[PDB]
Order: sequence, then structure tokens, then C-alpha cells
Amino acid sequence: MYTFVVRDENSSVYAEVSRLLLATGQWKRLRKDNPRFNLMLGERNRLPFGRLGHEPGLVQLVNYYRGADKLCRKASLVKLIKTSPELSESCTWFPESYVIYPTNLTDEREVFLAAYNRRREGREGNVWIAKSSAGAGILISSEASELLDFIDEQGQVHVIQKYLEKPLLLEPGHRKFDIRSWVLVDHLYNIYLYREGVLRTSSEPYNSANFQDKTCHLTNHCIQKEYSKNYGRYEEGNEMFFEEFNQYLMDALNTTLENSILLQIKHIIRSCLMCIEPAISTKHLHYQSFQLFGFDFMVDEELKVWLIEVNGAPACAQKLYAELCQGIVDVAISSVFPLAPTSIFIKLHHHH
Amino acid sequence: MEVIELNKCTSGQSFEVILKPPSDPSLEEIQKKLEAAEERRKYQEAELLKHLAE
Amino acid sequence: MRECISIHVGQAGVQIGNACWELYCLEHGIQPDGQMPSDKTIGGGDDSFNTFFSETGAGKHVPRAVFVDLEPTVIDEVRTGTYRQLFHPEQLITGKEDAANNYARGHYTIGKEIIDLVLDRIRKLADQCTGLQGFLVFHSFGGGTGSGFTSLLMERLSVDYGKKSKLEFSIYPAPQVSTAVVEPYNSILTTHTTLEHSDCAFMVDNEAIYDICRRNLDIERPTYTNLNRLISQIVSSITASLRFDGALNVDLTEFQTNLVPYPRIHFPLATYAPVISAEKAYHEQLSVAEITNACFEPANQMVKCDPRHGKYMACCLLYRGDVVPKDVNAAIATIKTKRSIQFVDWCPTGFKVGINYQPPTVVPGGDLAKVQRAVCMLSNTTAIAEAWARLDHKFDLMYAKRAFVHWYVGEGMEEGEFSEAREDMAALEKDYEEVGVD
Amino acid sequence: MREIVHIQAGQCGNQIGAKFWEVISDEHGIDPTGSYHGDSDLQLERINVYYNEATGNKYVPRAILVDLEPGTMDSVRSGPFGQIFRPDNFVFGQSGAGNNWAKGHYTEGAELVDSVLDVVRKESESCDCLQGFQLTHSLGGGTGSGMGTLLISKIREEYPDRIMNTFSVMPSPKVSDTVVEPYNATLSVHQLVENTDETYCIDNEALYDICFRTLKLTTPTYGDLNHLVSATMSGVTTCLRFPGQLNADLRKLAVNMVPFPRLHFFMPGFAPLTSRQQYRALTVPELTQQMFDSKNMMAACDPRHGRYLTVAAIFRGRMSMKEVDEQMLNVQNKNSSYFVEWIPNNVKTAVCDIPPRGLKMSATFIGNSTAIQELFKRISEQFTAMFRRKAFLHWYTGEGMDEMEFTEAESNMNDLVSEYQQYQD
Ligand SMILES: Nc1nc2c(ncn2[C@@H]2O[C@H](COP(=O)(O)OP(=O)(O)OP(=O)(O)O)[C@@H](O)[C@H]2O)c(=O)[nH]1
Ligand SMILES: Nc1ncnc2c1ncn2[C@@H]1O[C@H](COP(=O)(O)OP(=O)(O)CP(=O)(O)O)[C@@H](O)[C@H]1O
Ligand SMILES: Nc1nc2c(ncn2[C@@H]2O[C@H](COP(=O)(O)OP(=O)(O)O)[C@@H](O)[C@H]2O)c(=O)[nH]1
Ligand SMILES: Cc1nnc(N2CCCCC2)s1
Ligand SMILES: Cc1nnc(N2CCCCC2)s1
Ligand SMILES: [Ca+2]
Ligand SMILES: [Ca+2]
Ligand SMILES: [Ca+2]
Ligand SMILES: [Mg+2]
Ligand SMILES: [Mg+2]
Ligand SMILES: [Mg+2]
Repeated sequence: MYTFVVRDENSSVYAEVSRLLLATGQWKRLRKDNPRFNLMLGERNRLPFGRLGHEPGLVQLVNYYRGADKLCRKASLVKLIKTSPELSESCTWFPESYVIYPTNLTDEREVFLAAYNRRREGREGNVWIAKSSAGAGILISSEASELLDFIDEQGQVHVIQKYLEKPLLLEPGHRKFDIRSWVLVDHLYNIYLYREGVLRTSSEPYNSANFQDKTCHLTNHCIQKEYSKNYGRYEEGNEMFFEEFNQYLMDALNTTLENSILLQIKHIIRSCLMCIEPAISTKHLHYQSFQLFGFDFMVDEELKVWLIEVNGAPACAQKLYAELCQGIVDVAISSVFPLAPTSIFIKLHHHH
Repeated sequence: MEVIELNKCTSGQSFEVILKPPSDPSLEEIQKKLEAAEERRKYQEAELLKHLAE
Repeated sequence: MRECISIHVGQAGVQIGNACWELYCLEHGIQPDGQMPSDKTIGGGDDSFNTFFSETGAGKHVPRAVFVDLEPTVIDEVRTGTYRQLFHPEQLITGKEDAANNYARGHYTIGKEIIDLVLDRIRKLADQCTGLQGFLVFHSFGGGTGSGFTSLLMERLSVDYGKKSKLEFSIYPAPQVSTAVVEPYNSILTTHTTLEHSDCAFMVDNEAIYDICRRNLDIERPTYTNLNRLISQIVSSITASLRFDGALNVDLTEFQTNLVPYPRIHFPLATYAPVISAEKAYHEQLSVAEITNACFEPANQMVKCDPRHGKYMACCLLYRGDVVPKDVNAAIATIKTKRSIQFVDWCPTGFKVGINYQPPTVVPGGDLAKVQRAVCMLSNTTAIAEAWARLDHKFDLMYAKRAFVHWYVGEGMEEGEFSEAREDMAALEKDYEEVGVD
Repeated sequence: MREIVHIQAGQCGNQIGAKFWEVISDEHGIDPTGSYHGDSDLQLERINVYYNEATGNKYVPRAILVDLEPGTMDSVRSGPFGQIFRPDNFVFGQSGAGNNWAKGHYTEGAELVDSVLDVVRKESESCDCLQGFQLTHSLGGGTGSGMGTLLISKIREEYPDRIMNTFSVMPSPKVSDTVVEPYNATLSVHQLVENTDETYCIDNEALYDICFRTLKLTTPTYGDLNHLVSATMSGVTTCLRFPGQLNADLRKLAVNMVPFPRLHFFMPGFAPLTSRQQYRALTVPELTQQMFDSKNMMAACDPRHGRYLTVAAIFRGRMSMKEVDEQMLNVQNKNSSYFVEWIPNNVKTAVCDIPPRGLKMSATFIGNSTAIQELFKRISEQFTAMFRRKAFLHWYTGEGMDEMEFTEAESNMNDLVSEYQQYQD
């Protein structure tokens, strides 16, 4: 009889994992402050890791990797990619990005302007997007003067990265989109990729001559469902699943999703996670960790995959909650606390 | 990765490796503390005996 | 030659002290009767080992130690033990009834009545020293004596020996090894009144020793004897520089100079390797790089925490055995390219290294196997703040209900000393966060 | 040398006390004549805790036998080990207490108390370092209840900083001698709330049910009930009477078991409890499951009706100390809803190699549970049922008591109940 505690009442994902655990009749839920637990569904911020693995006779598991924030923070990811020899600054799948601190506070302000002038003089497309983890607050612009002034008006660290001016546009519609992939990493540090992904499309035609209207450029589900006027016209909820997106690529580009895009997605997941493995592995630690990750990618007209950001507390597609949440309990929770297929995941093997 | 201050003797040696450069109460006050706690023990015991005498 | 007086307070300090002086004697070739053949200067001499042993005209080598316990059963094991001949009676001080795991009892009620006797006995050892350096004070956090009487001793030692350095070897409470419910109270109370009196303190988490004894030594249920011999090896590694010819950590003042840049943050994390079961048929002798790599695995730390998520302020590498500087630097370079070593920006990224050619000595019939080389790493990490957090949280749980508080008030302690001590730990936790987090 | 002075008062007190000394004397090797005939030094290591050493290597219990009538103690003096008690330690009168608290506490008892204290003073004067006192008695009679608590109050006045513990037999209508037992119990419980550090609550109803249902005894006697109390008393004092890594006197035990001064009433438990299929070996899992089962507990309180403030368990026998930890940690981590989460690690276990007589291994359970409030509720209810009609009150007003004293005892115990109820939430 296993016990667990819940410390994040806003997790849609683990709220289902907690619902499944109870349905097994072999898991018991305790108060969020009871230290005698087997599994902790922890909080997003300031999870007291230092209080795990000290209870006599208890194997304690937690749904967060201490240190994974390095990957799931805008300015942290930028620094990690530039200072990690496994990734190098010549990383071919991450847009050119710089960390820019507001002038009211190292910083890469001058370095950003150097490459900026290079593009302006070289006749090359010089449109950048400014963003920060404190956003719902995004600014897309072709003038450097506007990007830097937008950051100083705020008070938190920002990152300026190149805006993909040639995104792969779906047809009909002539519309942007992004690809969300859910990745589970278990206590042993096997990297499992959920076989099901989603494309969060833009219900508006991509307009490269007016970054003022941020509805055809930002493919988020909230922006498309709040400001876009054609929400749910092409796909229900501006969400296209792999089966449809694959058939489209076969009829349009004569290619498959696996060859044209998924090989690069799997490569990018392996690179990011293997990079920080020595820093966050719990293999030799007094407690065990797993974590679900939301990787967000972009695809350009050359069928090249770009990494946009990594979300450490991701949500899931309404249609894919049951299967994925069950997969968490199968490979992540029950793999350590067994109960009295055809796996939904794709094990991205690697060297530890 | 420099080694400095290498000291050698028959029973061993010691050195330093640099990888990267850088970027009370008096005796009286304690007696008061001790006696202060003792007095509070006397007061509490006085009340106990007063309670038992009642 | 400068002397170091060892002070062992309470059950844990006395028993740990007993296992250290057993090891000291085997390391310096001192027989139980106190005789030492190699010591060619009879009844005299200012050798390295003389920092810990005085000499009688009859050739006896007497430890410079004082054993204090408010109850006599533990110290009576020394009076009748193997090394009963090493100490003379004045060195073993015992009361009648203990502190009952009650800090206020060991500090106020009983401490007040025996403190002047201990200081007098310590003055006796001090009067035999031509240049006393300071004191090594062994004690537990949880015991009523180890916590309560130690803090009072440290307040008086600062008064009587102002210019002297004071080091602690503190046993951090863990439920695995025998523990009580009120020990979080005693731990925080003693850390509060002792903080401004300790120049450097090495915490040993009993949970760490318990795990190393089960994992490495393959002991189903370790006893105090298993735990103490393992603990004395680490203590021996840390004090060897004071007892042997060398140049690193040659006096107590050097411990603060090498390991403590900020006074309050004076708790270095200790790591030791290798710990090899003697019951093993025959183990492959580990290399300099391998045992040096082991110093960055959490499994061999004296306090369970994750140094990967902190910042280093200092670092000492103490090797014993077949080790030469070439192997050390070759291994250090290899580890900087692999591990997660985050130094603070206001501290050089370096390692002071000490090598003692005599390999570790192991008590015959003990649990530890003879190894040709071992290392103890002393690194000051913000990661050790996890141990304060864990312990501070147990204090908060009970104190929110004022559970057990009446036992301390009943001995003359004011309830205000609880919150005053807890707010000091809160300030201590913030100091670590200011030094580590960004 | 941490001596304990033992005191047994009244009929129940002395019959349970007698069997206690009969049991531990056997465990320590003392025969009825006081001569040691053991075979292990472990029997003599902590022997001075409960026995004095006379000339000729004789061992005399440090026990004081008190009663207001000569009957029971005359039986003890003629009993199996009756010859082993110090003749001067028999203090008794002739009037009796008529099952009347006021008589034992204010009238008949007051006349005899000074001579009892004269014998306590004599036993304490020879102790190298007195741990504290323990008293065996019932709460439903007159001497053990009324005079017993008077003795506690006068022992505290004279030894204010010594530990005072009691084994107290609570009354029950199912196993009752007179209808005034709720009166005597409620009056005693108020004294105990103030003047004892630890009180082991032994409910005569729980003892009866165990003898009837678990032991399969058709007609239990007081002797059968006292066999259970003897075994329990031997178990709770095992860590005082035998060597081990414990190193804990009464005060250290109290400090760690009592988080609030008034909530010091314990539920004892024992295992095994087998009917005569009695030679079967009991596994550590079986010891732990039974020792935590309500049917093995002697306060007639269902632990699932409250929460444990603190728990201590002593295992006796040569068993797997690794297996002991696994089972103890398996009970807490499988019923965490019955332990308070605001006292870290409030369950402590000890092991002792020497098992009781005729048992390969056993377990003794000591629980500070808020479910004990159910026991005081029953007493309070029976009390009020009579007191609201002033029934049988003349037996007490005739001894000089006023109704006001009864009203206060009532409130004090209902407060105690309310105090338990708030820590259970
Ligand atoms: N590592 C180790 N820990 C010990 C030893 N003895 C006791 N302890 C620890 O010390 C704590 C209990 O405090 P003690 O040192 O026994 O108590 P004390 O200092 O003698 O003070 P009193 O309350 O008066 O008995 C527990 O957490 C034990 O785990 C020992 O020999 N080795
Ligand atoms: N360099 C770039 N090139 C092209 N589009 C970009 C871009 N950076 C951001 N976007 C757009 O912004 C959206 C993602 O924004 P971002 O992920 O930075 O904000 P966010 O983190 O609040 C959304 P979420 O975390 O839920 O995925 C994508 O739909 C993408 O179309
Ligand atoms: N368990 C047990 N209970 C007893 C025994 N004798 C009396 N009692 C109980 O104790 C109460 C009677 O008190 P008693 O000790 O006889 O009065 P006293 O002699 O004046 O102290 C009633 O509740 C009885 O059920 C006994 O030998 N064993
Ligand atoms: C030495 C010890 N003596 N008693 C202890 N406990 C009793 C059970 C609760 C926790 C503490 S520890
Ligand atoms: C009388 C007693 N009260 N508590 C006890 N224990 C302390 C914890 C371990 C078992 C013994 S003995
Ligand atoms: Ca000499
Ligand atoms: Ca000082
Ligand atoms: Ca008369
Ligand atoms: Mg984001
Ligand atoms: Mg002690
Ligand atoms: Mg009777």
C-alpha cells in the first residue's frame, strides 16, 4: 500500500495521475505536509528537495528533477547552450539568442547589437522577437531600438532571439504553427518520447509585412483562442495531431513526419537532456526523480527543426490526457512502486 | 592549473593547486544567565510547595 | 610544538573520543599501558605527536584529553576498558544523573553545578602546555549533555582562553541511529549559543554513517562501535596534520584560514574514501583519481546533501598512503571536466592538498579493511544548508504546538530562548542562500 | 545506580504488585528466599534498580506494601514470594477504607500516611541516586485510590524533583465491586493529572475481554487479570532492568513520551496472547500486527478513534533486529493517519535479548494516544449519572467532603477530555 502527497493543486496532468493512483486501490493520498510518503507530486516553485530521502525505510519519489530549471528558463537555456561544450555556441537547431538585462539592473547587450548591425548591413532579414519568462509580454520588431527599449520598460531579464521569418506554412490557410512534444524521464534516466504530439496552429494567415498584429505570429493556444477571429476553422481548437499532420506532409511535400521532422526532434531532446544528466541525475542520490517535459519546436520552409523553449510544468492536449497520464503511472510511478502494449512512448536510447 | 607552495618532508608533502583566479559575554554576564534560570526554578518550586501547602 | 586539548562531552563525545584515542595510539605506536618504544626521549620531547600526548617521567604517553558526562555509566567503560591505563582519574569527570535529553537541564540546572569543576580540570592540562593552540570538542547535538553542557563550556572557554581556537566535531541527529523526539530542539538551542564560540565545526550526520556502514561494510544493523570506528577514521584524517610532520593544517588556526571565509558559515562538509569491508576476500586497490572522484559522490559524505546544487568556498584534499602530487593533479584536472563544481566568485577555484605517506591505520578485528591510499575532502559548500533546513523544519513542526516545551521551561529556561534560537537559524539559512543562490 | 522505589497500596495494588515482584524475581533469578540462583550476569547488571543487597548476597525488593486492612497483605506475606519482602515495609491499618475515596484520602488514610512516608524516606536514604517512584493501585476502591493519591501528593511535597509513575487499574461496570467506583476514579484522576509524570492506564474491562475472548477463559478471575498486568509491568520495565544501548532513566523516558504535562496517560499492550497451539513460534510480523491490534491493548480504547502522540515498543527475544525495523516501519507507513504528523519520528523501538519466562519472544506496547479520552468519557458519564441525583454522596459528605469538591473533579476531567480532543484534530 503506497502513499503519496499532492503539493500542486493546479497541475492538470498530475491531477489525473493522482486520480488514477487512487483508482488502483493500491495508492493512498496523504495530507500535503505528511512526511511519510512514497511519492511527492511537488510544487512548481521552491520544491523542498532537501527534505527527501531521509525518512527511515521509505523509498521516496518526486515528479521534478532538481536542476531542470536550467533547461526550462528562457535566459537559463540561452546560457546553457552557449556555455555547454556538448551544445557549443554553434548549435545548429537553436535560434541566435542573447541574454539582455534591463538597464535598471553577464549581459549580452553589446554582443547583440554587433550581429544586428551585421544583418542590417548585409541586406539580410533582421527581425527579432523579445520575450521573458515573466510573460503571459512579447515584442516582435525589425528595429533594434524598439527591442531594447521594450526591455528597459520592464524589470525582469529578457532574451532577444532571431524571429524565424520563413516558417513552414500549412495549406490551405497560409498559417504558422509550432510542435509540442511531451517527454518523460524516469528515475533511471531513460528518455521516453510520447508517441503523440500536437501542432498548435495559427488560425490566421501569416503576414510578414506587419508584426504589429501578434495573432498570426504567436501560435500559443491562448492568443489564438482570444484574439484570432478564425479559431477552430481548420482544426478543432487550433490543434492538429500527428496522424493528420503526417498525411499532409505526404500529400504536399511527398515526405513523412518521421524523416522530415521527427528525427531532428528526437535528436534535440537527446542533446538537451544528456547535456545536463550529470548535474541532475538521481541514480546515486538518496531519493529518485522523474519529470514530464514539454518541448516546443518550430519548422521552417526547408523542413529544418528549431528549438524554441522547454517547459518544465507543461499542460497536455485535452484528447491526450488519459493515455499520457496512464503512461506516467506505468513507466514513472509503477516502475518504482509496482502494483499487485505496445508502449505509448519512444525510448530514445543513449549512453549514461 | 598551477602548483604552488610544495613542501616536502620524510613523512609526506603538501601543496596548493589553483585552477582559476578569483573574481562575547563576560564571566559575569554568564553567571547572571545561570542564576537567572536557577531563580525561575526556585519561583516555580515555591509555587508548587505553596500549592501543596494549600 | 603547540598542544591541543581534546574535550569529550556526553555519551556520543565520550564514546567517539574513546575510538579516536584507540586509533591515535595505533597510529603513533603507543601501547595501552602508555609506553611508546620509538619515543627515544623519555619523559620529554616536543615531537609532532606531543601535541596530543604528554609524557611522564616513567615514559607513559598520556592523552591531553578531558572526558565529561553528567552520568557515569559511559565513562566507566573507559575507566575499566583496554586503555584504562592511558588516562589518570582527574581526566574522567562524571556526574550522578544525566540531562534526560533536556538542553536546559544540561546547560542550566546541572551545567551550573559542574562547570567550574570541568574548567579546573582543563586548566590542569593547559598548565602543562608551553603554547596551547586550542580545543577539540566532541559532542552530540541531540543529547541533553552534548548540547546543553557543551554550549556552556564553549561560553566559558571563550572567557578563560580568548585567544585560543575552538573546533567542534558534532553528531547530527538521525532517526536511523538511536534518536529521540526532542533532539531537534536541543540541536537548534546548542547551535544558537555555540555559533559565536566555534571557529570551525565538522558535522557528522548519523544517517550518513549508518548508510556507509550498511552499503560498504555490509552491516545489517550497525552498532555504535561500528559507527564510532568509522567516525574516528574521518577524525584521524582531519587531525593527522596536527599530530604528524607536515605543512598543511599544522595548527588549529589554519582550519579557519583554509575553510572558513565567513565566520558564521563555519561548517565544512567532509567526504571520505575508500570504505572497504574487511570481510571481503580481496578488493582491488583504488587509484588516486578514483578515490578523488569518490569525494564528489554523495554516498561518501558525512552529511547527506547534493553539492552539485551549491557553491564551494574552500576545499582541502587530505591524502594518506601511496599518493604523489602527480596523481592528485592528474585526477583533479579530470574531475573539473566532468563534475559540477560551482565556486563562489569571491573565492579562488583551488584546492589545498596534503599528503601523509603513512596509509590509514585500521583497528585489528575492526570492520574497515587496510587500504594503500585514502583521501578526506573538507569542502565548505552551501549545500550543507540542506541539513539546517531539514532540522529547522522538524523544530517548526513541534514548536508550532509548543510540544515538549514545558520540559525546558521547568528547568529554568525561558520560552523566548526557543524563538531567539530559531530566528538565529533562520538568519543562518539566509546567509547560505545569499552566498549560493543567484 | 539509578534506583526505583516501588509502592503498592490497597487490595488491587498489592495483588498486582505481588505478582509483579513474582515475575521479575524469576527473570532476575531471585528465589522466594531472596538468594540469587541465575546463570547469566545480565540478570544482575541492573539488579539494584528494583532490589537492595543485604548481607550474604541476599536481594530484597525495594517495595513498600501499604493498605488500610490486614487481609490482602497477610495473603502476600504467605504467598509464593511473600518471604522476600522487607518485614518493616509492611504498613497497614485495621479500619479499612470501605471502598471510600474520602476515607483513604482524608480520614483513615491521613492517620497512616506518616508511617508510610517514614518507610519511603528510609528506602530513598539508601539509594545511590533515586530515579523515581512507581505506584501500583486501583482507582475504584478506597485505599489504593484515595490514600494512594494522598501518598503521591506527600511524596511530591518531599521529593519535588523526582519522577512519579503509576500503574492504575481503571474501574468498569462490567468488572465492578461497588457502584461508587466512578466517584473514586474521577476523584483520583484529578490528582494524577497534577502529580504523576506517567500513568499506565489498565482498564479492568479490557483485561476481562482479553481473558474471555482472546485467552478463551470461560470464567476469568482477578488472578487471571493480574497475570496480564504482571506480564505488562515486566515488559514496560524491561528497558530499566536489563542492559542495552538504551541508557535511559525514568526522566529521559518521560521527557520523550510526554509532550504536554497533563497528557501523560498511556495505553499499554502486550503480545503474544495465546490460548492453550501455544508452543508455536511467533514471527516478528505476527508480534507487530498483534502488539498494534486493539484486542491486545489494555485500556479498552480503540486507537483508531484517535491519534498517537508518541509510541514506544520493547521487543524481547533473539530475533532479527533488521526484521523488527522493517515491521515497525511497515505499521507506521501503513497507518500514518493515526499518528500525529507534527512530532517527527514519534515511534521508537528497542530490543532486548532476554525473553520473559516461557516465551521465545514477546512485544510490549506503550502508547500515548488521544483515544484514551474515551476512557475518561466513560468515567465522566457514569460519574454524572449518579452525581446529578447526588446518589451515594452521603458516604463522602459523612467523611467531611463538600459537593464543591465533586463539581471540581468533574470539570477537571471534562477539561482533560476536551484537551485530548483538540490535539486529535
Ligand atoms: N555516532 C554516534 N552517535 C551517538 C553515540 N552515542 C550517542 N549518539 C547520538 O547522540 C544522540 C543522543 O545524545 P547522547 O550523546 O547519547 O546524550 P548525552 O550527550 O549523553 O546527554 P544526556 O541527555 O544527559 O544523556 C542520539 O542522536 C544518538 O544517535 C555514539 O557513540 N556514536
Ligand atoms: N524565434 C522565433 N521565431 C518564430 N516564432 C517564434 C519565435 N519565438 C517565439 N515564437 C512564437 O511564439 C510562440 C512561443 O512563445 P514562447 O514559448 O516563447 O512563450 P510562452 O512560453 O509563454 C508559450 P508556451 O511556454 O506555452 O509554449 C510560438 O508559437 C512561436 O510561433
Ligand atoms: N485487575 C484487578 N483489579 C482489581 C483487583 N482487586 C480489585 N480490583 C479492582 O479495583 C477496584 C476495587 O478497589 P480495591 O483495590 O479493592 O480497593 P482498596 O483495597 O481500598 O484500594 C475495583 O474496580 C476492582 O474491580 C485485582 O486483584 N486485580
Ligand atoms: C533514549 C530514548 N528514550 N525514549 C525515547 N523515545 C520514546 C518514544 C518516543 C520518542 C523518544 S528515545
Ligand atoms: C517505561 C518506558 N517508557 N519508554 C520506554 N522506551 C523508550 C523507547 C524504546 C523502548 C523503551 S521504556
Ligand atoms: Ca619524547
Ligand atoms: Ca572566541
Ligand atoms: Ca481512627
Ligand atoms: Mg514559457
Ligand atoms: Mg547520556
Ligand atoms: Mg476491595
